[PDB]
Amino acid sequence: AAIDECLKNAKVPVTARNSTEWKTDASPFNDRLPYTPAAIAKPATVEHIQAAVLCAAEVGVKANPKSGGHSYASFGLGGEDGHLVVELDRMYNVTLDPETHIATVQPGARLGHIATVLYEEGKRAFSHGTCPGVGVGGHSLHGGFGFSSHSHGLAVDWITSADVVLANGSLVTASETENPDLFWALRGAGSNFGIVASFRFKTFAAPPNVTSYEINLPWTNSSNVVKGWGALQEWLLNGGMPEEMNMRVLGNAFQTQLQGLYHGNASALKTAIQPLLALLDANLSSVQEHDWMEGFRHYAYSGEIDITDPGYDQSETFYSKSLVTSALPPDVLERVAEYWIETANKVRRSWYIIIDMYGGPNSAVTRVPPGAGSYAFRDPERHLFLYELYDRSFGPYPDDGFAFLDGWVHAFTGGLDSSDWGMYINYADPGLDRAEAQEVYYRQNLDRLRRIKQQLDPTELFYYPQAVEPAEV
Ligand SMILES: *Cc1cc2c(nc3c(=O)[nH]c(=O)nc-3n2C[C@H](O)[C@H](O)[C@H](O)COP(=O)(O)OP(=O)(O)OC[C@H]2O[C@@H](n3cnc4c(N)ncnc43)[C@H](O)[C@@H]2O)c(*)c1C
Ligand SMILES: *[C@@H]1O[C@H](CO)[C@@H](O[C@@H]2O[C@H](CO)[C@@H](O)[C@H](O)[C@H]2NC(C)=O)[C@H](O)[C@H]1NC(C)=O
Ligand SMILES: *[C@@H]1O[C@H](CO)[C@@H](O[C@@H]2O[C@H](CO)[C@@H](O)[C@H](O)[C@H]2NC(C)=O)[C@H](O)[C@H]1NC(C)=O
Ligand SMILES: O[C@@H]1[C@@H](O)[C@H](O[C@@H]2CO[C@@H](O)[C@H](O)[C@H]2O)OC[C@H]1O
Ligand SMILES: O[C@@H]1[C@@H](O)[C@H](O[C@@H]2CO[C@@H](O)[C@H](O)[C@H]2O)OC[C@H]1O
Ligand SMILES: O[C@@H]1[C@@H](O)[C@H](O[C@@H]2CO[C@@H](O)[C@H](O)[C@H]2O)OC[C@H]1O
Ligand SMILES: O[C@@H]1[C@@H](O)[C@H](O[C@@H]2CO[C@@H](O)[C@H](O)[C@H]2O)OC[C@H]1O
Ligand SMILES: *[C@@H]1O[C@H](CO)[C@@H](O)[C@H](O)[C@H]1NC(C)=O
Ligand SMILES: *[C@@H]1O[C@H](CO)[C@@H](O)[C@H](O)[C@H]1NC(C)=O
Ligand SMILES: *[C@@H]1O[C@H](CO)[C@@H](O)[C@H](O)[C@H]1NC(C)=O
Repeated sequence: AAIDECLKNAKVPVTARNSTEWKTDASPFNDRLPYTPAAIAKPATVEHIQAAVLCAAEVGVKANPKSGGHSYASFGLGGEDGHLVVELDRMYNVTLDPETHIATVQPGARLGHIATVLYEEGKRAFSHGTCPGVGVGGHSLHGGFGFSSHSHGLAVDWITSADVVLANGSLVTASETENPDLFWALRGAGSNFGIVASFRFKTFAAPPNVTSYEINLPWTNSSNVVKGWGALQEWLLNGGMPEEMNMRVLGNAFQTQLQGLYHGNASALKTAIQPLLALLDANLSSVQEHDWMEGFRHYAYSGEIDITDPGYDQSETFYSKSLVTSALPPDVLERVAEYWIETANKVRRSWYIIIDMYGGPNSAVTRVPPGAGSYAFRDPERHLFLYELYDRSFGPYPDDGFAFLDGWVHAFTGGLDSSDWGMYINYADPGLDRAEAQEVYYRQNLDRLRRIKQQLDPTELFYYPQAVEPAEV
């Protein structure tokens, strides 16, 4: 087709439809949501990215970058058939400057590869998610929360500059001192404004020891969930969680526990966690001290860490939702608990819920000021918890299945004003319509996002079904 001929004349490397690599390059992370691209460009340099983008514009097709391919809605594939996919995973180099400790990171580098290189070359790190296969591109441009985030913030907070290919093929560098509107827009909503062709990340010195630990929670009936969560949120909101502690609740039908990573040794952790243990009447278990990389591996849930192979093919079949909330009133705690116990525990599919200890007085995430970036959830009281709800099938996903997580999310949102909750596009939920998605993902920052969108991509070349809409002028 025309897109194929344009890419060829422009000397852009591609994955041919009839090749062996098509299957790998086109395949989603979420097997529930395959899409068939118009074509797959396979850039080795920013020049190829520019030329691919220009081809999409000249020919009249939409284009989307795919970095790690982990979008829960397959938005890296375009979220529908027939987009040019700019597959970035042949571009994964990570360079660490010994002087400034700034990392130059190509946009197809996956988190495990990044973590490995930064640690091996200078014992450095930045704050990012668990999950070695996740691409830096989607992850860092929309937030990025992991077991260093209470201590050090979101992945997006470590970006110091980015080189961007715009919808008309122009190159720009965005930073605090250059294209500041674009830099603001990238840092929360970056899928909408161009293809980032190179990132520069600041780093921190990796702690020599981290300590993983667990606290089992007796959340086997509704009253125990309510009292336990009510205590936990009061503890967090009143500054109980020290900077060095990073923690979440992981629940499934068969066990509920706090899981943590403490940036320090085991004796220091025991001292730091004692107040919470006394409040919950609970005990520590599985206390394990690690070096920095073993700490990462511990929560990776993956055999491979330093992943760079273009053959990468990890995939699951699922539906997922997210939330960001304040502390929850007990009426909401009761509804959420009843749903958990009476409904979720009886669902005959693998599911889990993660409640990250996200905000409160000591969180680095919510110390970032309200105007710093488009990422919407920075209030240390109002943005207290971040949630992942995940519903996974081993066969085909049942078409009536969506009601399960939908009902659970309703148990929260029915009792919270829209100023006290949002959603998180790193757990992209294609059940939301486009208007709803923009509002819940970006909240108070949507209007300015829409204005920048009209300025930078008025034709919506980077369209996907939950993309920011350009403002009308
Ligand atoms: C599969 C998976 C996802 C995880 C895991 N663990 C996480 C964690 O511990 N914390 C988190 O905050 N998130 C976790 N996630 C979710 C991922 O963070 C999100 O799913 C990321 O958005 C995935 O990023 P990536 O792998 O790059 O996904 P893509 O599908 O390629 O892209 C998503 C989105 O971003 C746009 N995009 C990619 N690359 C670019 C560039 N270079 N420029 C602009 N826009 C870009 C895509 O077009 C698409 O819209 C653990 C697991 C197992
Ligand atoms: C990423 O880094 C490596 C260097 O480690 C680059 O490797 C060079 O690749 C070119 C061909 O592209 C060869 O001529 C050189 O011999 C390679 N050098 C080494 C040391 O192997 C690679 O090109 C870079 N990749 C990207 C996508 O930029
Ligand atoms: C490519 O798009 C960019 C961004 O929209 C254009 O740059 C803008 O041009 C307008 C009009 O001249 C200026 O007022 C803006 O300040 C520019 N923005 C930036 C970020 O520099 C650019 O003109 C476009 N190029 C072409 C050929 O269409
Ligand atoms: O087997 C499950 C893991 O696959 C799951 O992995 C989670 C993926 O989403 C990320 O945001 C989480 O950090 C990560 O733990 O963890 C739970 C486990 O049951
Ligand atoms: O910051 C808050 C602390 O003040 C609180 O500490 C407890 C206060 O009550 C006393 O009985 C206990 O000795 C002490 O641990 O813990 C919660 C935290 O958010
Ligand atoms: O394409 C999928 C949609 O069909 C799905 O829509 C949901 C179906 O079940 C209804 O009860 C829900 O209200 C509705 O949102 O959402 C997921 C998407 O991938
Ligand atoms: O005005 C914009 C429309 O042009 C855009 O239409 C999309 C174009 O790509 C097609 O594959 C989609 O199906 C179609 O919806 O929709 C968004 C709107 O802002
Ligand atoms: C603490 O860190 C060092 C390297 O920083 C590591 O080799 C050692 O095994 C760690 N200690 C424990 C108890 O795991
Ligand atoms: C919930 O379970 C606990 C045991 O952990 C029990 O003491 C309590 O009475 C139970 N409450 C109800 C209402 O079933
Ligand atoms: C644990 O950490 C503290 C500082 O937080 C340090 O003084 C102490 O020596 C450490 N313990 C061990 C066994 O290294």
